[PDB]
Amino acid sequence: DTVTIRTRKFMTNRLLQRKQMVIDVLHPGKATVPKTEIREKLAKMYKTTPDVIFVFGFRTHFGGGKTTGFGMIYDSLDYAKKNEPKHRLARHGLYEKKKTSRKQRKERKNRMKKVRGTAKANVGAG
Amino acid sequence: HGSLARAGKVRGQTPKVAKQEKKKKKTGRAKRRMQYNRRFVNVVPTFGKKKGPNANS
Amino acid sequence: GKCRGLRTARKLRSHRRDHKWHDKQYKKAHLGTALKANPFGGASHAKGIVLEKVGVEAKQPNSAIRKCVRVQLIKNGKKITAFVPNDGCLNFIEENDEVLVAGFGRKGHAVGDIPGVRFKVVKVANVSLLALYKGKKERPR
Amino acid sequence: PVARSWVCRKTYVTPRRPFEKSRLDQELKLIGEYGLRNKREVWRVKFTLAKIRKAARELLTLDEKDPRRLFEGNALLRRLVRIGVLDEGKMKLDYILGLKIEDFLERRLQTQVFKLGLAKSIHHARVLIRQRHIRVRKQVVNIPSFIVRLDSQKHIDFSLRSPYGGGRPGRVKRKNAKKGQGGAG
RNA sequence: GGUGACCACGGGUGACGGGGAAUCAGGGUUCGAUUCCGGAGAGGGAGCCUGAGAAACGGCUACCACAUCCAAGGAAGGCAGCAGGCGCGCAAAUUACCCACUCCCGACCCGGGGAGGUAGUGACGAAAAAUAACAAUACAGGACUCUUUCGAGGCCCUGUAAUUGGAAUGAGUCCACUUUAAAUCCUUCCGCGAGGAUCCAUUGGAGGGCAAGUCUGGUGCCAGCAGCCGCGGUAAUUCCAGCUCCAAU
Ligand SMILES: [Mg+2]
Ligand SMILES: [Mg+2]
Ligand SMILES: [Mg+2]
Ligand SMILES: [Mg+2]
Ligand SMILES: [Mg+2]
Ligand SMILES: [Mg+2]
Ligand SMILES: [Mg+2]
Ligand SMILES: [Mg+2]
Ligand SMILES: [Mg+2]
Ligand SMILES: [Mg+2]
Repeated sequence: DTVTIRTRKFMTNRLLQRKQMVIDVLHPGKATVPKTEIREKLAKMYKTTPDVIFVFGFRTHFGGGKTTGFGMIYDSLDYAKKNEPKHRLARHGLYEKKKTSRKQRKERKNRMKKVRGTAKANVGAG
Repeated sequence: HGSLARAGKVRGQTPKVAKQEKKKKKTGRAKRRMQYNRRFVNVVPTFGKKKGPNANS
Repeated sequence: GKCRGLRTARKLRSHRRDHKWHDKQYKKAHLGTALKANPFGGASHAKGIVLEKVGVEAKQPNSAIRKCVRVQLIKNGKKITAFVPNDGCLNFIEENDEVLVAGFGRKGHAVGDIPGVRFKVVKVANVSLLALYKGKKERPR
Repeated sequence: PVARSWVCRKTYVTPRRPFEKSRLDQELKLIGEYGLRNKREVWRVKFTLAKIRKAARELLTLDEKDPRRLFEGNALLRRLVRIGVLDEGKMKLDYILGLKIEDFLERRLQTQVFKLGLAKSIHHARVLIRQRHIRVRKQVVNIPSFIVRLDSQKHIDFSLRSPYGGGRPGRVKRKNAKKGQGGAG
């Protein structure tokens, strides 16, 4: 009822295949807004479905009257799975990555030099 | 020379006392209100030949 | 009088240069001696082992026994008397116990009475006399 | 190497002649007269003014009609009128010198809470401001010692989201209400 | 032949060089190993390959100086990368998470980066800033007005108390959201969360310099105090204590 999502600084990024602007969320005593609602309420806004809108940034400031941030819009999900970084697609269940976890990589890859070129042993791995 | 027996003669035999308890003293900025108030605006009576802020009667 | 001239920037500099090896407060600081002499090797405090407890007799006008500690510093193996400040605290310190000895405030002068004692004890077995003589932290065991 | 900031510098100076009496007996008035947090908070304003006065005095040594004086001067004067100290276009510099602490105190938020009725006793003000009761313009202000721009004097007002102002009676009245509904009723 | 008291040459440095710092009426004085620039060294020297580009140390060759495994024939050693430990020491952080930011190398949009960022530790230090406010009482007072004063009307006040009283809030805790990479932290907020006996401010002082008691206990040239001046020998404004106050807080 009381949210009123007003945008600033819209740019038609021909060359990243996008529309991109500062989201300015008003909100009264009710607390923040989640990025799901904001996507669906920004979807009917520009009429592009919620699917193709990626939002980060969002920083509230005293009183809880207002919260700024950055959201943006590709002209197809096909491009979004291309121009967009991983974290923003992985933010909602569309693209995840391996959990090897950094020191498993390092401990492995500092072996496989010890072994020569016998693939079998490099596949031996950790 | 000298006898080191007498180290801590005095704290030794001074009879200890309780530290009491009344008022959790007001602090911070209210302290400073209480301060000014109690020696500027309030009492400021007919002078009695200088003060004695911690002196006796 | 002074030299006063206009191409006299040296006779002046070199005048005001040497007429500092007649200052006292710089010939401590810039000569060498100090760093070489003070058991505290230019260092604010220092740690050392209590090798015995010694009463010192105060300078005539004020009679009393001062209650100090012969220390041997770790870094040098240089010995020391340090007056254990505040009443009945010598009672705390036992022999062979590791103390953090700091200065007196006169930086080299012996303080007031305590004839020829530059140093004062602070800590004792990682405690601090201030905590002991207040009864906050007990003696370790 | 790292990113990060530094450039941290003090906001104040402590006095030399460390307890004159006369100096204490001034600096106390100031604390009561206007309900100040502490003593330092004076020598904040004391240090800030001494900047200005030395900035001004820096200019009074220059010849007139010289690009700096005219520029830095206006800029400096404007900055004072802007916060409501020099008035009407008093704006010609020498005057800056004749100016005392009382002023950058009178234009702290705290003072301009009861100066505009709002509070009810000077310490309410400092409480009320901390308590996130009062707002300026639209931001809810937490800070007593926010020097108020002269423009933004008429927009100090009881917050939209606070008990006096409206909405959600605070938890004390909510609990002693629920004692009447739940406990009594 | 060249240099020299316009101080060479010799010695020293708690000396990597600048850019700056804190101090500061003007002038200096000391510090700058300190993230920016410039130099050097990877235990120490020398020589080396290789390389455009190195005399390259996350190469090697000895030697010297160090040090590991051993089947005793031999073999592998370089934290002044990041973490960590030991020793030294007055004196200094986690075997943390990550390429998401800035950038770099590659054959390269795609990997990697202890370069770097993010957490943790962290009174090195700087900013802001709670530790209560207010009404009515009970009073304790003091400028109008009223009273010769004693008294009273009261616009003014302020002290303590009763807390009489409810109002307001945060420290916490914790639904929820954001954040971010995932958090965390911050900002947002539902829900709980202040009557002191609590949700509890300390460190030095209280002769003077120097703001603050010839208040009260005890010791009696002892203990002890005291940066200097000094106090202590039987009423200590000075020691150890109690209560009160002061400065910053
Ligand atoms: Mg040397
Ligand atoms: Mg080494
Ligand atoms: Mg090299
Ligand atoms: Mg080499
Ligand atoms: Mg290395
Ligand atoms: Mg340190
Ligand atoms: Mg790092
Ligand atoms: Mg600080
Ligand atoms: Mg507190
Ligand atoms: Mg004094």
